[PDB]
Amino acid sequence: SVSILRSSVNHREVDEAIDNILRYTNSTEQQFLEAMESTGGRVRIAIAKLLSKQTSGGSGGSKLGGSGGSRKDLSVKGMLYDSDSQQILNRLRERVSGSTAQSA
Repeated sequence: SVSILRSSVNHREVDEAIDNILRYTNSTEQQFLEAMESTGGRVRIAIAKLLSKQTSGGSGGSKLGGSGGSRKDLSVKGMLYDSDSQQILNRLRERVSGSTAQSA
C-alpha cells in the first residue's frame, strides 16, 4: 500500500495574512496594493507608509547616539530561503486585480 495525494492550500493562509494586514493598518486591499507598488513590494515598508500617511508633526527629529564598537556583521556562511514578499504581492495583486478568481 501507498499514501494518498494531498494538495496544499497556502494561498488562503497568505490571503488571511493579507486580510490581517488590512485589519492592522485600517485599510483596503486596494490601498495595500498601491502601498506595495509604491514601496517595491517590501511588506514592512508598505505597512509602515500605510500607517504613517497622516501624523501629528513636530519642530524636528529627536536626539540619538551611542558608544563605539565592531561591525557586528556575524559569519558569512548560511543557507537561502524564500522572501515571502513576492507571495504576499502575488496574492494581493490577484485579490485586487481579479478577486483571486479562476478566470478573468
